[PDB]
Amino acid sequence: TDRLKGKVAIVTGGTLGIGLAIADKFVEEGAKVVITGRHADVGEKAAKSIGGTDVIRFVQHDASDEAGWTKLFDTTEEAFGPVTTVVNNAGIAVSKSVEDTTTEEWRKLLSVNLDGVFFGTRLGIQRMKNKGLGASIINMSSIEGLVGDPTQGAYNASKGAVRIMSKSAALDCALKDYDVRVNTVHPGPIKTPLVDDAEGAEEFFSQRTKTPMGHIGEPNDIAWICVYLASDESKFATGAEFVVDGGYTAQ
Amino acid sequence: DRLKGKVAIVTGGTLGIGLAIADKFVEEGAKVVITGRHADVGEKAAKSIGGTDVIRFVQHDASDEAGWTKLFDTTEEAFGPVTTVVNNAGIAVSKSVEDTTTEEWRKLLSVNLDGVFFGTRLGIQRMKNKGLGASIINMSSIEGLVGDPTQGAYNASKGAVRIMSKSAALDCALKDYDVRVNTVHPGPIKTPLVDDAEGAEEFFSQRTKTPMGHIGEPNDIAWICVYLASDESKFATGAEFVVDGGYTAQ
Amino acid sequence: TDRLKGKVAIVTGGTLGIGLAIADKFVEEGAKVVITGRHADVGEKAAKSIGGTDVIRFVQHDASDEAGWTKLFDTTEEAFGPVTTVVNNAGIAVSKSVEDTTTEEWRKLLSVNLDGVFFGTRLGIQRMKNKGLGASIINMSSIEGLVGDPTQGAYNASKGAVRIMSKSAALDCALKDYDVRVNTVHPGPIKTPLVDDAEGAEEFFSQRTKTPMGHIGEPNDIAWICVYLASDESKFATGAEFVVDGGYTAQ
Amino acid sequence: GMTDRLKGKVAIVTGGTLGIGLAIADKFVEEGAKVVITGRHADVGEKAAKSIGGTDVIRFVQHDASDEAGWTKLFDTTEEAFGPVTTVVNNAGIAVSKSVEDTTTEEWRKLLSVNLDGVFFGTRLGIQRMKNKGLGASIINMSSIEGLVGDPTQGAYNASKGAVRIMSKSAALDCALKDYDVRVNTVHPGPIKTPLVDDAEGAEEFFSQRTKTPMGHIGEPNDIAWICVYLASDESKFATGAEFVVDGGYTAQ
Ligand SMILES: NC(=O)c1ccc[n+]([C@@H]2O[C@H](COP(=O)([O-])OP(=O)(O)OC[C@H]3O[C@@H](n4cnc5c(N)ncnc54)[C@H](OP(=O)(O)O)[C@@H]3O)[C@@H](O)[C@H]2O)c1
Ligand SMILES: NC(=O)c1ccc[n+]([C@@H]2O[C@H](COP(=O)([O-])OP(=O)(O)OC[C@H]3O[C@@H](n4cnc5c(N)ncnc54)[C@H](OP(=O)(O)O)[C@@H]3O)[C@@H](O)[C@H]2O)c1
Ligand SMILES: NC(=O)c1ccc[n+]([C@@H]2O[C@H](COP(=O)([O-])OP(=O)(O)OC[C@H]3O[C@@H](n4cnc5c(N)ncnc54)[C@H](OP(=O)(O)O)[C@@H]3O)[C@@H](O)[C@H]2O)c1
Ligand SMILES: NC(=O)c1ccc[n+]([C@@H]2O[C@H](COP(=O)([O-])OP(=O)(O)OC[C@H]3O[C@@H](n4cnc5c(N)ncnc54)[C@H](OP(=O)(O)O)[C@@H]3O)[C@@H](O)[C@H]2O)c1
Ligand SMILES: [Mg+2]
Ligand SMILES: [Mg+2]
Repeated sequence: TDRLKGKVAIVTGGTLGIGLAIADKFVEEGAKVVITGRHADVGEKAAKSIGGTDVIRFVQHDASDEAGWTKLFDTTEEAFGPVTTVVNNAGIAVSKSVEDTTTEEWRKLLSVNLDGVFFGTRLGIQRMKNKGLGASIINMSSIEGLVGDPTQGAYNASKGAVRIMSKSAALDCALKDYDVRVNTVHPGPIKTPLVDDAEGAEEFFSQRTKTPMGHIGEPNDIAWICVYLASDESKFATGAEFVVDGGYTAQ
Repeated sequence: DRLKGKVAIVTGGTLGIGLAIADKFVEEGAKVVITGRHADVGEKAAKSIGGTDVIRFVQHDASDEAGWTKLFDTTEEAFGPVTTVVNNAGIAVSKSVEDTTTEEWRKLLSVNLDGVFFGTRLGIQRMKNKGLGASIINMSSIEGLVGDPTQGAYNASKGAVRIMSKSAALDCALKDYDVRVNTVHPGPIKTPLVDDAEGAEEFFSQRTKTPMGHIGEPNDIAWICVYLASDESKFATGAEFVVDGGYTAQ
Repeated sequence: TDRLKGKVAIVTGGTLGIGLAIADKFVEEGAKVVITGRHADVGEKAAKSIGGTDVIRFVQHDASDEAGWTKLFDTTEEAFGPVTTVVNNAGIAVSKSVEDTTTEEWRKLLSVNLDGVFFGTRLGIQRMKNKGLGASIINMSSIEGLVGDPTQGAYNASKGAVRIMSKSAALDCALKDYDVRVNTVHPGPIKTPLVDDAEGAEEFFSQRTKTPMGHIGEPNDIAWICVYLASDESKFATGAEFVVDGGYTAQ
Repeated sequence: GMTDRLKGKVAIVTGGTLGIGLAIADKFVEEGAKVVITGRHADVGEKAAKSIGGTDVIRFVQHDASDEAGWTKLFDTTEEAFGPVTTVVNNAGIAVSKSVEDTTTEEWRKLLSVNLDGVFFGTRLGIQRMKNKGLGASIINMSSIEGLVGDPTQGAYNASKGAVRIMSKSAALDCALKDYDVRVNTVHPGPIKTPLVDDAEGAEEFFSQRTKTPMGHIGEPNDIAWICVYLASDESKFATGAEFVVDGGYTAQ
């Protein structure tokens, strides 16, 4: 009945919001999980809120830190065995149009939202290919990887990059019989610290012209689609886009 | 227990993909009515999954508009109010657009398009505003996303199902109907549809078609339908769920 | 330079709106054109509003009438020579949700919007293949073949069918070296009698939350993308979706 | 038609000295535009410009699209030659034949500096310089079929072209909502016979397979030039935020 029995997952940015719920439901379904974040304070309380060191641990790591990724995999391996699942969830937002984006804002967002996903995906492939683990890489895009937003230009670029880079990775792993799948998840608006800290964002995005359901989602909405994609239930799904958005992109 | 309390109709549930959707729906607590055109096959399919306390066969052609109300009525009497409709019944025709006879055109669309419309329309009418966490799952295909030179009418039917389903999803969402509508897009799946087409599995296992080098199995489509039928997916509507071994990613 | 020199086009529903502008710009660029429509009064006016019978003629033909398609082609070939271009433009709308759509309404719309495009595409391929014509079939879909509309359920079905069926036809023609291309055009809202007759449609579609440009298009907006698709300029374009919609589907 | 379709337009075409960009510049001049082409190598660029016309209609400017400060000089130079810029074709791009697994971090950053940062610099500057001027301005960003589907041996390239695809929609929406009179669209060529393809041994043969390109051959630069003329002209005044795919059927299957 444990849908993730034997799986061991790295969830970047798993200390708040969507990443927190992903790790929560991963542990509930039998996986061992390492959550990462930049603030060690909020991190280990997040992990303790889910369970003990036998099922979940916290490793301080900036997803843009290339070298840290090797240590992150090493640490997770020593803790729970070989890594089977990578959720590249860490990401940041910038409320600027393309016109108004400074080059510093552009580079900073892309180093987390794109370079970090690249680092996790590249290393994930190298470290789990050809081990018969039913391995799965889950890259967090967004509906902003599918449609534009006039005030999120850099974010749009990063999530569109993640969308298609993930298909390249999925195809290579499939053609080479690596036993690694790569898919992208595309949440619509979700009630998280990111949305909560943007004044009026939930009210704006609950407009029926934005989200037809008339409300935004909860972090568990994204957690459950990630459980499906991490499990061997989805052993035929690779290179695909999984959209959980209240109908946002359907109009 | 992921479908606790759900009551599902699965059209074309006696073979292939539909049979596996029924199997896993029962396994997760749903009560299920499967349909098909042949009573022999249907009764054997239903008892192969469980007793009449959890699964039953109803003879119904999905293109039979009048039978759709009877089918809901029969399911409601057995199991209570329907919460879940899987419009899975469909047929194929191996013909290019150029070579498609109008008889073949009309016949395939009457099942693959008209039947999905009948089930979706009736499902909205019978499930809205009842707090059932209702979910309509419309079986499209990768052939609703990309073309196939020798499947012209099938392509037409599956593209229609893809976009019509978004219309329904939006209307239900904007009206607070408590009904979600999504489409599932399988790649090649080992089923009687594929088994009885000589050479098909060998053809579609080519890496230029399916990058995984093999075709899927009916349970690959059952598990995404379980997700879509369950309250776990309460924020998913109007979306396309593609399970295809990488077919459309290249 | 006539960008459609020597072309011979059938434009269904070419007496009003988008079809009328398509025929107008086709003859301006050197094509000979036959436009069809059901009302002979409007249709005769439209032809001579554009040119003489040496460049354009009107044929009364219902696009849903399968037998008339053979005589429409026959009549066009006898008038101007072998057809090189079919734009399947005739179409109707029904303002009903899926839930509210009667089977009568469903069947009427699809008979024109889908069956008619099928009849013209199937016969277009048969009559134009293997003739060195640089043949081009332009099937009029819509943004409603890309996104849903809660109050145009049958219309959504018809335009999604046109979108993907055309890909099948394009692939078959290209793999068999037929020298026929097949593409779909997806207008956003366009000021036409179809839109004018629906009360409030222009105002609804001009909202920025619908069309970001804040206004709807004009028939010439679709005529010019069709000239591109009918001309040999587009000899490498097949199986593709050409979206002219004021940004409607980009958000 | 009887009129120059780009009469009065002033276009910057990055990477306009070879291949697709060279053909865009050539057909732009044919349709009445004044054009500045860029590239990193002045030997190629000066010959490319003269191969199309005199300095009254086309000029070369040496500029690496990844060089942000040079973008300002490039617009200044173009304005001084021809007046206000109306059309920006972000075409400069490079390829790297590596899977995601096999991509070195320096390969990643180098390709994205050109294919992504350069398109961002040109789009941002283009909006700033062309907005609110009544020019019928148009920004054409060169994506690829590889911004629509994956390629197992072009991981960084895929990332860059997916980014260009969606970043362009953001810009199109902002320009439209603000009445800037600037449209932004992406072009998605399939395989095209260019020096880029010519220098990758076996690439044309591979992409000519029917399982890749259903027409059984790859395109030619003029195929992309003509859709760019359409997008640059006022003919396309209602087209923004959209993807224009000219690929021989590659993505239709
Ligand atoms: N919420 C939405 O509406 C929504 C919609 C679509 C997509 N998404 C995507 O979903 C993902 C999660 O978003 P969220 O809304 O849950 O964000 P959130 O509530 O702000 O949480 C982000 C998490 O990522 C961590 N993080 C941020 N930068 C990091 C870095 N450089 N290295 C490592 N960890 C980092 C944060 O921890 P520290 O602050 O301690 O680093 C935090 O745990 C993001 O990729 C976002 O783009 C969100
Ligand atoms: N297999 C694939 O590779 C694949 C891929 C993508 C999508 N799909 C789609 O998935 C669905 C299931 O396909 P499958 O491969 O499982 O097909 P299958 O093995 O041929 O099974 C078809 C099922 O539908 C029933 N059926 C056929 N016509 C019907 C009608 N008019 N009314 C009611 N029931 C009918 C059949 O029972 P009776 O014959 O007794 O009626 C049978 O139970 C179809 O919509 C198909 O288009 C399949
Ligand atoms: N206008 C828009 O906003 C818009 C947007 C996206 C797509 N479209 C599509 O563009 C196409 C043209 O639309 P429009 O707005 O130009 O329409 P319109 O103004 O209503 O004109 C439609 C034309 O088609 C003819 N027609 C209608 N039914 C026909 C039939 N069964 N057989 C032959 N001809 C027929 C009409 O003449 P008779 O009445 O005399 O037959 C008329 O000439 C349609 O496919 C529509 O779905 C329109
Ligand atoms: N060929 C295809 O099949 C194909 C398909 C889809 C998309 N594309 C895209 O189309 C665009 C043009 O490709 P192509 O095949 O024509 O390439 P190409 O034959 O290699 O020509 C590239 C042009 O860009 C210039 N260039 C390269 N790097 C540059 C930089 N950093 N700054 C400024 N200019 C630079 C080159 O000149 P210098 O080297 O002298 O700078 C040359 O003028 C690229 O974005 C490519 O990704 C091509
Ligand atoms: Mg939208
Ligand atoms: Mg493909």
